[PDB]
Amino acid sequence: KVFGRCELAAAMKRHGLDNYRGYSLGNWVCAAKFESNFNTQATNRNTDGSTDYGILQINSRWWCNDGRTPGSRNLCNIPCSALLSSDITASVNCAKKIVSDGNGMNAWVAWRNRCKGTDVQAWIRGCRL
Amino acid sequence: RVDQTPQTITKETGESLTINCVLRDSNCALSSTYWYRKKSGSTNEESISKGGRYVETVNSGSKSFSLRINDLTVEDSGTYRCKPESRYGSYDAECAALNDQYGGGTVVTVNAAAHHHH
Repeated sequence: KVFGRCELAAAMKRHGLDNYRGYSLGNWVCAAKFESNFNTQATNRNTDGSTDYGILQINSRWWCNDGRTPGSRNLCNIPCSALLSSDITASVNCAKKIVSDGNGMNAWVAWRNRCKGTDVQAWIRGCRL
Repeated sequence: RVDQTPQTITKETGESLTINCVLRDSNCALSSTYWYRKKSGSTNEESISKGGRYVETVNSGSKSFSLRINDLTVEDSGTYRCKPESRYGSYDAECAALNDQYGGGTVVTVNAAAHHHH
């Protein structure tokens, strides 16, 4: 599924991401923008033989297992296939543990390159939330 | 790059020692830390158990950590290496690189000689 921007903004508000850990909603919508392009099906194979999965591109080395990543620690306790869903629940709840891992939203490099320090509110503007 | 000081340490029975690791300038998080050693009279490397005589301090602001071992005997002789671990939500090649790096190592010798103290 390719979310539209305000559609994703409304589902993330419902899943409790707004101000979760001090990070307002825009940060989250913006992250899925530059990680997935709002695509729940997005996957990318990385050169360590790990894979990044779903709307927030969660990495198979640390968070989910997929049977073909060496040393997968499966910290969210879920198969990676769960994160490729239309329903953003699995990814949201694994996002919540990730953001709580010590480094806040700095875990997501696309977030760090394109959203951090910018006016991230803009991404929920014109969404009538 | 992971900087481990010092390179060698020689101590008498009963002393203690500090190995230090420093994760030299980077954006990458110190998410956790492993200590390993190769016993004297062995070429196989095993992991250390934090607790008891093995005091670890981790300072992730400064991206540093250290292993203190109290009350040495000849059983603590060997080579000691730290390895850091840096976790990221989505893939960062820079931080993945870091999970393959060990400290330089510290060769540690404990003398048990007669009439020899601290």
